[PDB]
Amino acid sequence: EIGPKRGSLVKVLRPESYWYNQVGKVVSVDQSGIRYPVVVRFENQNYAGVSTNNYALDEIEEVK
Amino acid sequence: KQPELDPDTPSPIFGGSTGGLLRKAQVEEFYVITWESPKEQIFEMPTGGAAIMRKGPNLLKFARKEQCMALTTQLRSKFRQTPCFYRVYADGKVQYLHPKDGVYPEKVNAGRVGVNQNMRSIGKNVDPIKVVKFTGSEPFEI
Amino acid sequence: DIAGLTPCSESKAYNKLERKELKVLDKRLKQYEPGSAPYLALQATKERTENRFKTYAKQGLLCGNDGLPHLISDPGLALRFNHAGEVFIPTFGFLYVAGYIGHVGRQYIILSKEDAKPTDKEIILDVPLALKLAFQGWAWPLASIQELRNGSLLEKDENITVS
Amino acid sequence: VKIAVDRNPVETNFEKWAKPGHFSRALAKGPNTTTWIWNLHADAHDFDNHTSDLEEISRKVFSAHFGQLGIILIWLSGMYFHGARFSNYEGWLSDPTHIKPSAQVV
Amino acid sequence: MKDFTTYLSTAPVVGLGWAIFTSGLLIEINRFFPDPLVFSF
Amino acid sequence: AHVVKIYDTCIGCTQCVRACPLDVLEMVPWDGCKAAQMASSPRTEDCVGCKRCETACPTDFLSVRVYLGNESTRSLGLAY
Ligand SMILES: CC1=C(/C=C/C(C)=C/C=C/C(C)=C/C=C/C=C(C)/C=C/C=C(C)/C=C/C2=C(C)CCCC2(C)C)C(C)(C)CCC1
Ligand SMILES: CC1=C(/C=C/C(C)=C\C=CC(/C)=C/C=C/C=C(C)\C=C\C=C(C)\C=C\C2=C(C)CCCC2(C)C)C(C)(C)CCC1
Ligand code: SF4
Ligand code: SF4
Repeated sequence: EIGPKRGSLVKVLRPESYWYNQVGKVVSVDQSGIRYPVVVRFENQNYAGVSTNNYALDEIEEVK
Repeated sequence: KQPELDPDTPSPIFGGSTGGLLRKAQVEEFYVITWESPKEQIFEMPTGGAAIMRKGPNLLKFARKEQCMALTTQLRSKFRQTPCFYRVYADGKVQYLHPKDGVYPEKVNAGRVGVNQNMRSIGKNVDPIKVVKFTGSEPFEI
Repeated sequence: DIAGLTPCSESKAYNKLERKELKVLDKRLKQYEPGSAPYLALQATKERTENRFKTYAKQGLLCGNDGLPHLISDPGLALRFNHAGEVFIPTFGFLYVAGYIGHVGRQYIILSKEDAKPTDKEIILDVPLALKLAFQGWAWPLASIQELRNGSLLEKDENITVS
Repeated sequence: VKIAVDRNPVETNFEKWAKPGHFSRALAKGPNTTTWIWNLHADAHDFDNHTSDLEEISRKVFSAHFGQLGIILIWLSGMYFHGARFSNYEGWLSDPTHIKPSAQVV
Repeated sequence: MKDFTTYLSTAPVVGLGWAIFTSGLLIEINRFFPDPLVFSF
Repeated sequence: AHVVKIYDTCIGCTQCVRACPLDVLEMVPWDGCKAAQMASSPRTEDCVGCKRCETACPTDFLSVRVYLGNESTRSLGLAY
């Protein structure tokens, strides 16, 4: 009810994030209330090998 | 109740090595660790070889702080044993460091207030403009 | 006459080099009987060496004061003359082959981005798909220009940058 | 001292080849980075990294030994066959003082 | 047979099949056509 | 010494503390989802700057960054 529908893919706009401008599905937008509610999941690894991350709702945007 | 250092404590049976215990340990500082060690057992030393350990609380000491954190973590690994740390300066003053909370800093203890932190997204820091002072490494909030 | 170079037939150094090579070959060719294998090998080698030196001197290729051939690479000097084959058409042949290769590889790597775990397809290739695309790229100049006018190759700035 | 072997411990099949890095469960999941290939290569022989089963490690070593000796024997056979088919070994044999050894013809 | 054909998509295949095809083709072109250094025209 | 910082980008995985070899940082109240901890650097006299806490931090981007500063007996890992 707060973030995008779960299962809907969205992109990232965190300027300092490995995943930037590319799309990734949302695991679960945290409804309990927190500054980084949207947990996005990516298939390709990063330099550290992590697949998921949580971002703020003022950063993510719509689909391509 | 954080326990303080107690001299005249027995030591484990060991022959010797060539690690640590230099001029630094006499005029600058030396670190101390104490832990239960029931069921007299065999252990490994971080700056030596294998040794035996009686039952009942026993105390050790080394040169560098990591040389004792390694033993604390080992003790985590195998059997649940709960050592502590101590500091020593030139004036003989002793300071207790690990664990101050008593619950192993990896776990929170009822309540405290930490420092050296700021509520800001990663990045988004200040450009070198207005940072001419540069105060070594800036806390960005002080 | 271009660049002070002379056609390679009138080069005394070129013919001197050919004679030198033939003498050096014959001096150790005379070591074997006309029936053995090494003798036939040296005979065939001399055959295609004489063929080297004869076939080059046709349609014109300039040799300099050293007598060795010198490739002319400027379009315009290969034109107004007969040197368009030195390096002018080989350029287009390599461009064709390199296009072909890149086109096939790109269409492969694109058609694999749709299925699950494409990484596997990059260590375990789709041999029949690669063979199909290998026998469909020899019209790539047609497909490239019109796929460019199409716009299906420009990514609309949706990639990872730092600045 | 006696002999102790097991019958059909690992069934012969071309499946485990289709999954490179099976011996390393960390690698068998999939090549998400180009480092996967280099770790596949740098760890295929690291028998004690596959699993802590020293029995399986000893079996792997005792098999790789035959795997090496087979290459050794094919190498010696290749040398002998080069000497046999194309070489001046008879010529060298009739006059070893000046004739030089040659066993490779391009 | 199936797992074998699947195995035949890795380094031991094209990368071997390829570059074997290419070495053979180039060597044959340089053998039948002995010494080219410029096009026909 | 080594100026260590902790940004708001954090989940409280308790990993950068069970990985630090010098027991430098603590974890005291944070309002999270399941664990609710945040790291903090109360003391730096013993931090050597090994950047072992930056390797285990899964936050993107990292929650802790060691601002390399000046060296000392503790910062140079000198038993002498
Ligand atoms: C013969 C001839 C020709 C041509 C042909 C061809 C077409 C060829 C080709 C070829 C090819 C197609 C090639 C390719 C290639 C590739 C390569 C050779 C590579 C490589 C590598 C490297 C070295 C790299 C490195 C790196 C990386 C990996 C990344 C990062 C950066 C660096 C640099 C580090 C013609 C007919 C025209 C004419 C006549 C002659
Ligand atoms: C004639 C000639 C010459 C001259 C030249 C000149 C004068 C110049 C130039 C140049 C230029 C001016 C170049 C350019 C470029 C541009 C651009 C803009 C680009 C691009 C690219 C693209 C478009 C892509 C393609 C592709 C790829 C890569 C992928 C796959 C395939 C394809 C095809 C798609 C010389 C003598 C030298 C040599 C011979 C020939
Ligand atoms: S740099 Fe090393 S010593 Fe300093 S806080 Fe991080 S892990 Fe601990
Ligand atoms: S390791 Fe990083 S994400 Fe995990 S609790 Fe420490 S600062 Fe937070």
